[PDB]
Amino acid sequence: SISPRGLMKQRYQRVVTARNASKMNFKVPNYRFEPMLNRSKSGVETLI
Amino acid sequence: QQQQAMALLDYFSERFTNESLYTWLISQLSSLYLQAYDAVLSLCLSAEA
Amino acid sequence: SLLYELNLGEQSFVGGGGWNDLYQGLMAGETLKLALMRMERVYVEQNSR
Repeated sequence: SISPRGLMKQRYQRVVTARNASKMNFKVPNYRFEPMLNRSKSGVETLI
Repeated sequence: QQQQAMALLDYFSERFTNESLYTWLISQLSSLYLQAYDAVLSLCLSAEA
Repeated sequence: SLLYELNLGEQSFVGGGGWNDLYQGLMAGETLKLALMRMERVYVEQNSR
């Protein structure tokens, strides 16, 4: 006597993508907005 | 044939470019990256203000 | 330069020993990048009128 073997089960897997966020504020710094923009963009690019 | 396979595994492991290298590199860069995130984020907050 | 220009007591970011042979100094510049970033932060922060 012989019997076949059942094919192994396969399934999808969920992936979470929810995200939280927090509010922030800070005091006025020494430097004008555009200098600050230049500085920040440089840093951001580096980080990326 | 078996012998060749096993030896090949060893030679591959002895490649200079190796798991260890990447591991080490990653650990360093990880620390740097996290610090950089904190740093630049503070400046960006200031920019919005 | 920064330290003299702002007389901010005694603080440091630059450090020796970044080179290594086993990793051929590969990550050094990245460490310098971060140190430079911290110095930049401090400058913007403290360069008040």
